Amino acid sequence: EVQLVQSGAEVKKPGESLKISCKGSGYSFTSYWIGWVRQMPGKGLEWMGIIYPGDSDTRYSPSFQGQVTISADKSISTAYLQWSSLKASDTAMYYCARYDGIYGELDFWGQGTLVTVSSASTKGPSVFPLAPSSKGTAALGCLVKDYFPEPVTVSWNSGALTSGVHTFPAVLQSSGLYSLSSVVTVPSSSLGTQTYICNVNHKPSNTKVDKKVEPKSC
Amino acid sequence: DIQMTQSPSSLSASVGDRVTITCRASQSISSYLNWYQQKPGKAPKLLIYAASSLQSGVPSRFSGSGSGTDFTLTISSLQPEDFATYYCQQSYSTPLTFGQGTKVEVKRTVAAPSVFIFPPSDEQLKSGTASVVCLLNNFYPREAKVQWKVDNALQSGNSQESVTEQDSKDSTYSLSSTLTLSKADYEKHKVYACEVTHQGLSSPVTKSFNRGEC
Repeated sequence: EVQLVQSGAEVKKPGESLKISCKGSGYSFTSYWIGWVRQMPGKGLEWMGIIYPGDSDTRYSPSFQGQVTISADKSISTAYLQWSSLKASDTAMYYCARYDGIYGELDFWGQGTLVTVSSASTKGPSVFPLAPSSKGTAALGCLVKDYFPEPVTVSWNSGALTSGVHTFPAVLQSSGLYSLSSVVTVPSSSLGTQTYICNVNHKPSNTKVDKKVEPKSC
Repeated sequence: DIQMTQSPSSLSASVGDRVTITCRASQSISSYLNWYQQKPGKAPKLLIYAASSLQSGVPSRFSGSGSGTDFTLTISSLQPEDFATYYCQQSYSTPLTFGQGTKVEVKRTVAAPSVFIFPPSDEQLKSGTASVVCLLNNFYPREAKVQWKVDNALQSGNSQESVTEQDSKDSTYSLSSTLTLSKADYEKHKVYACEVTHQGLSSPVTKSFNRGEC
């Protein structure tokens, strides 16, 4: 079958250069145009440009003309998207897609490459308790604060607790660091006996943390 | 050079409902109009090409109609898997352009949030920052308003919030909101309140604590 495979996620700093790739297989790569599509976080799809790998004939969308270079290496069935100087506003998911010339549809898509551009540096999270009451449905949780970059993983009781768990999307703080909460609703009668521990892992900084969450004393 | 306008930007509908999404072009694009489906965390997927032709593999509940400037995607009877974001796209003339997208989410009975508040930890306070967290759990619809109050002063600009994806089992949302203030600011004031407004509540629900309480 037709497949488009894109290179791995990128975390970069402003002013750095970058070239991401897209390899086609299961068809003649030099026979079809390949498009590049930008998707900013929580935003819509934007056409960036297109290339015919047979001869590297290229069209750019006016908004991306002079901003990026689209290229291809047909000897290895690969199309490229590149920046010489990244900006934080380049943060986005980038898709490559095959264009079929008859009706102009994009019929097969790559899995996407996530590019994160920030002046922030790698930093492990601090994990703070969201404590349940010490005096019915109760809520408790963990605040996973001041980390970079995404992602973190959160489990409860090493994966033994999944019911009532909500792990929220992270927010980006003005500091450029992320903050995330993970909560669980439980019976208030379980609070005295049942142990609740959040298991947090942040691979990029190699920071692994277990935080026991319990009612506080006054 | 050709602008695509989708309507609505967001849509709520029950399983088995007829769903219609409209796409309008700034000029006649003949029949060169495509529809894509995008699920959260996944790549867009072609549903319909040339305005009305179904891509192979796509169920017959999906159909498209229209020519010139006006186009509609129809899902005849919604299924759980159809909940996603949908984009139209013209390939009539370069530069090729997408519509802004339409999110289709599951309609269910209105459910009021269960509200919880969390004081900052002593560990965090030692670092010079206080995070106060308010949880709105298992509510519908998505639209909800959190108003932080510190000694009756309404807070603005010093909070951030996020919402979970719609729950696949119960069709609800949950929202987490963090009020962030300095340790010095936190210790100067006493009453911390999270006021929640939502269609499911006849009047706003407030959860509060006095700094020191546990």
